[PDB]
Amino acid sequence: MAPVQKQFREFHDRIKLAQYDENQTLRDERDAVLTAVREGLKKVFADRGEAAPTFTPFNQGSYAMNTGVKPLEGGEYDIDVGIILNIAKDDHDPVEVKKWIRDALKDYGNGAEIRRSCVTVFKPGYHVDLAVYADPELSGGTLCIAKGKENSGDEHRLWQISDPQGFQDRIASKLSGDDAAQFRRCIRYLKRWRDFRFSSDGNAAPLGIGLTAAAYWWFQVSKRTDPVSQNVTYDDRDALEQFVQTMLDNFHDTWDSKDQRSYPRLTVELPVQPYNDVFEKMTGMQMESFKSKLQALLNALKTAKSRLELHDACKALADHFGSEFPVPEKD
Repeated sequence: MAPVQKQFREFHDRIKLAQYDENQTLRDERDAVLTAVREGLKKVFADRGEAAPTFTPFNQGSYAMNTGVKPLEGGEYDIDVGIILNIAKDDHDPVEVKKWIRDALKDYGNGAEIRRSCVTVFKPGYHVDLAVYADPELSGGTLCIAKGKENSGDEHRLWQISDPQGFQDRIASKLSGDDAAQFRRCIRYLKRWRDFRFSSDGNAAPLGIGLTAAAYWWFQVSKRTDPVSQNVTYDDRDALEQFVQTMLDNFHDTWDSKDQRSYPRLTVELPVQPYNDVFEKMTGMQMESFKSKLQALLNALKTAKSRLELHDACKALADHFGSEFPVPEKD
């Protein structure tokens, strides 16, 4: 294994967080929240003189896809779980259903809160986001998520077609074996870059699902196979360089009439329903800053390639990946 590749693999080992099926602690935190939901629904619906609805849970997010990273010091883990209630979407307002869930989790941890696409519970060190779905069998065979906040108007409270397991399947199935391993490593690298360089203004940070969808569209394996021995070596630095360049190539200067100027915009459609641009909520100014930081990262990947000393190559990378990127002592 080549030197800078060795450094990338060590970096990966430091940032990776084990997926649900390999992480008893995550499974326990998830299951504690789900048990609390069940008990709280018993109580909430007894107070209404009704039988509580049942739900089936399923894993979502980066810990379901084996792309999870550890948070930086002072950050929180983001546990994502979907719950499918045995209800018909046409019988209930979606924010009302989320209110059931929020009330059920009234006293669990540091309280609960209804967000646009989920109900969030808080615990020291992590939060659990519960995406709330209606039963497809009772709702016309489509899986719909409860969108809307308590303050949302009628047009913002909707049951939106969704496909989280299809997205998970697309990410799992794009590649296989060690190719898929490099794909997941590069997603993790960019998530740590995101956490390190978008910490001043978290609301301007690109969503992790947006980085993952971008990788789905544009990541390419970088490896070499020795023609005589068939030994295979991977080159994560080169894979990242090509991927970041392809992302940059897909920015488009977009005129904004209100501001009478252009902003660079990257559109990244989800590859499953509802096929939306994952970055659509980023402002033009946030996109300009995103592009500038991606460019600086690209320049660093290229500079790292041409350094004589491993120390200097790793320093150039740590300037963008943060202090857990290993930097060997200068001679």
